[PDB]
Amino acid sequence: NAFEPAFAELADAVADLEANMMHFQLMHESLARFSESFASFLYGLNMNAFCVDFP
Amino acid sequence: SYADCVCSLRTSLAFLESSVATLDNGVQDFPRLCHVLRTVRHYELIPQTT
Repeated sequence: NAFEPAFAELADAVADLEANMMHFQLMHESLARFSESFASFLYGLNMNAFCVDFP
Repeated sequence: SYADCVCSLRTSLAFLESSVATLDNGVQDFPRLCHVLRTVRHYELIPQTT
């Protein structure tokens, strides 16, 4: 009754929040895959060094 | 006959000398790394996790 356009503004704000949160979710997943590849990469690198540590 | 033989054979040996000379200038550094990696070659792998 009193906050009709106010709640419309809230609807817009939550829509923007949904957009930013989707970008966060997506980009964090992207970085998760990135980090996992580089983690397993250097992991196995350490494993090879951990097994046959050169002179 | 002999003229062609001596000239051509001399050129052959000259180019062979060129070959080995440039190879000296471009490969002489290998034995250092060879000795290095021979010392590094001690490898044995057993994946404990596998």
